[PDB]
Amino acid sequence: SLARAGKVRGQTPKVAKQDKKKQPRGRAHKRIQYNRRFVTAVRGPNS
Amino acid sequence: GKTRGMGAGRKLKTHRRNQRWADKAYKKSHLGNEWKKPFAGSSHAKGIVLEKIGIEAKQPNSAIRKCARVQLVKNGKKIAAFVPNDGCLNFIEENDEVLIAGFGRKGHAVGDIPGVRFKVVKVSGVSLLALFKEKKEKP
Amino acid sequence: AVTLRTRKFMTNRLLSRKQFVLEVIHPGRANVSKADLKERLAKIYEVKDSNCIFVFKFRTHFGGGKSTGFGLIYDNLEAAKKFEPKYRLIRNGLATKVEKSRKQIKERKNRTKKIRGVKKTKAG
Amino acid sequence: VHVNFYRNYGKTFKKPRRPYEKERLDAELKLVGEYGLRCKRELWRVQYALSRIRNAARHLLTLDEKNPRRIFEGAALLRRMNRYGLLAEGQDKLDYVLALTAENFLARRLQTLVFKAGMAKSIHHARVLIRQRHIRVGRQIVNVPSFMVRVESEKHIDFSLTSPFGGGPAGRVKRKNQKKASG
Amino acid sequence: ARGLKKHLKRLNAPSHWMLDKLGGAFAPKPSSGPHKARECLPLILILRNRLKYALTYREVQSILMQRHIMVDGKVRTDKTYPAGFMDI
RNA sequence: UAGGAUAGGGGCCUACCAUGGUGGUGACGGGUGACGGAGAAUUAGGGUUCGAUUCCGGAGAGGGAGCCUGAGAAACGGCUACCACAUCCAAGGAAGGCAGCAGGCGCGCAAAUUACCCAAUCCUGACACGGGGAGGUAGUGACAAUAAAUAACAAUACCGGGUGUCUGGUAAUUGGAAUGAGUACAAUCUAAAUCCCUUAACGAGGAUCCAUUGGAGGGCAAGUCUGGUGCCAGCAGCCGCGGUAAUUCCAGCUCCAAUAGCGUAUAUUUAAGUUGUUGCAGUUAAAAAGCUCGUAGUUGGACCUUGGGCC
Ligand SMILES: [K+]
Ligand SMILES: [K+]
Ligand SMILES: [Mg+2]
Ligand SMILES: [Mg+2]
Ligand SMILES: [Mg+2]
Ligand SMILES: [Mg+2]
Ligand SMILES: [Mg+2]
Ligand SMILES: [Mg+2]
Ligand SMILES: [Mg+2]
Ligand SMILES: [Mg+2]
Ligand SMILES: [Mg+2]
Ligand SMILES: [Mg+2]
Ligand SMILES: [Mg+2]
Ligand SMILES: [Mg+2]
Ligand SMILES: [Mg+2]
Ligand SMILES: [Mg+2]
Ligand SMILES: [Mg+2]
Ligand SMILES: [Mg+2]
Ligand SMILES: [Mg+2]
Ligand SMILES: [Mg+2]
Ligand SMILES: [Mg+2]
Ligand SMILES: [Mg+2]
Ligand SMILES: [Mg+2]
Repeated sequence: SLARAGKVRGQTPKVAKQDKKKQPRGRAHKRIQYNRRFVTAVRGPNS
Repeated sequence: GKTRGMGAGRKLKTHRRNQRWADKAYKKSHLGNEWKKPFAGSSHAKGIVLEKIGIEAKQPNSAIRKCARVQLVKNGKKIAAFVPNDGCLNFIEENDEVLIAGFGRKGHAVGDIPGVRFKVVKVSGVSLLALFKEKKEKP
Repeated sequence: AVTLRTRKFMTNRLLSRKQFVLEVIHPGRANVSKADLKERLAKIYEVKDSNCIFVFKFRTHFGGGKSTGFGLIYDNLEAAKKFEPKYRLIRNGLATKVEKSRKQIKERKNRTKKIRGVKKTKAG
Repeated sequence: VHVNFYRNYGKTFKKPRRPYEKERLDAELKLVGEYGLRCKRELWRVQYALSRIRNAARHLLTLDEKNPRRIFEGAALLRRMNRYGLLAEGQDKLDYVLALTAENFLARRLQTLVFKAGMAKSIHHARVLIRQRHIRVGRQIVNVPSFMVRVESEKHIDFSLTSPFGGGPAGRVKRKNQKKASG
Repeated sequence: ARGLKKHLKRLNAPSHWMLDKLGGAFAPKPSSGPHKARECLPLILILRNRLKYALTYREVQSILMQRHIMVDGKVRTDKTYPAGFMDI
């Protein structure tokens, strides 16, 4: 039976994307990564 | 054990030549049977959707995999191709134009799907990924 | 100001000219036009006219403020119109450009190679 | 035939065998952080060049001392190192060049030298200034932060004449402000 | 294959003709002459690539036609004439 | 052996004669999705795989065959014939060969302009001068590859480390300066144009001048967060997940890896000391022939110049 194809995705609730400031790109992104992991790191990144 | 004579190069070479055949990969590559497979030594292929089918997943799993029976246009062989990305069976219609690719294990069934070695990559010249993410519409 | 320096200078007597690599140091400006440079070369090399001087193949160095190219000076204008390709004469107004298409000429050549006699030109 | 086909060409970085290792990831991120780089490629290419040099030196050291195909390129390699400010004057042997490391190379970059010469407030300000055509080595404008400086040119880095930081006219921001304040 | 060859590829030129690899697809084939065409230096490679007298394959001709070159006590015009060893 | 033919040797061909020639050191025959090489990829070393393609050699001009001219061709942008296609036609006849450049159809998973020029490299002709889809130049091009932007600094607010000061970090907070992506006089480039390099004038605050591709159970860096589904839909290279509390599915937030690059499929190098000459194994895991003889092959005891200087 193929009648249930695309069931959960079709029946899932829809929530719109948020709005936020863009992250720094390139050198500045590595700068903030280094600051977050070595400078102000004086235990999970997504606790 | 081994023949270690300095004058025994032919014996070692011939013995290794004979014994390479027990290798699974070497025998697979040098027997020439890879040309008798449906793809005939091609990375992708193109085909016509003959019908839409479902196959029950092998135990201990329990689900219905939405495959599709298609026919290749280069040699006429009929093969079953998986359709991933839930809801993507709706995009496929009858006698439709599809681009099929291997499943990942180089001529071996992947996952709990019994005897399926191909997956649908494109339909009607549009990628399933673009339709799934609503980046593109079927023409 | 603008300064000119000539290197690898050579008086080619076989072709009756002087050839050199010319370097223009031009701070404060984008480049020096060849028209504005021919008069300078004439005034520093005592060339009576301004047509025997040919300057070409210029290039600005990265960063700016410097350019280099090649230059030739001829003893006589008549000698000048004897050795250069016609395009360099065009650049200095010493010749006339002929507007033609190579493919059109080939078209005509193929068309008129079948006729025999003075009637070839008649098929116009 | 196409003559342009005859131009040689190659690749300069290699990528690591194991992509997800904590200690290596933190080491590379540490180096990138205080050397003001852009990605792991800017460091992988330095590793690649250092690996080539070390392999050449190791091959040379395997030969007999009295072998000319050791003396000649040993002298050449030591000359290049002493020319680029890597080996000190107290390290004139083929063994010292085997002990070279990546930070030795990264210390000779133009951005690093600009930062350490006091001309830049930080190693990121140095890269920004370099890429904005404010720095000249000797007399030549350089806008490539990876420019490896030599010892003889180490005493000539200075803000360019065209640069506002080296005696140039005000940039469009300052000129726009003066235009605004004019009326 | 069916006869003689009138072309010399730049990469097939003799080594002592130090020719820039990206200078063109062809090198000047040496003409038939006193020397073996592999131990010879054609006149094109004399007024050019050794002296700056000529700049192109258009001024070598422009100075050979003036009969300005006298190899081995004789005026020569063929720009690919094989001057090969100790020729004056 | 003697001739014939060829530019010339030769069973290359003819007459006569003799019975020889190659083969387990693989002839003969078959397969090749086989042009050969220089070389390519990966490589501790050894190695494994590939080599249509720009340099050298060979072969072909739809498939075979025959030939003229010419110093040179069994030539096909030369002829003659047959076979297969296919083109006008006044139906008597006539003319064909893109595996040259561009383009079209078809085949396919799969490949760009029916553009400009002889300015460069060279070649050819009676020739300094003509010509050159050879070759170069522009067009399309994320095959592959190099360098490299997407913000830097200060103040203020908040929070840390060496009662106090300094150091360090975050704020669609406040300031100023800097610059190229873009646009454009202009010159330069160019055979002529164009791109680049150089440069007037303009050109950044949410500097919207808005970074993406894959993931977040393990292998393997990153969530036992929230909402939906309920062995269904689906994910899952392997192990596995979902049966009302899902760290794995569908989404939001957050985080992770690479970053102008990333994912997927095939082929194959490593990993593979799982092809082992270097360097694997055979009592029980797969693997000593029931046993002996035996030719080829491989492998085979010891013994024969030292004192002698000089150098
Ligand atoms: K013969
Ligand atoms: K002839
Ligand atoms: Mg040919
Ligand atoms: Mg005979
Ligand atoms: Mg006979
Ligand atoms: Mg073949
Ligand atoms: Mg080949
Ligand atoms: Mg090709
Ligand atoms: Mg060839
Ligand atoms: Mg032929
Ligand atoms: Mg054909
Ligand atoms: Mg023929
Ligand atoms: Mg043709
Ligand atoms: Mg031909
Ligand atoms: Mg392609
Ligand atoms: Mg998730
Ligand atoms: Mg983990
Ligand atoms: Mg949940
Ligand atoms: Mg084993
Ligand atoms: Mg057993
Ligand atoms: Mg057993
Ligand atoms: Mg036994
Ligand atoms: Mg013995």
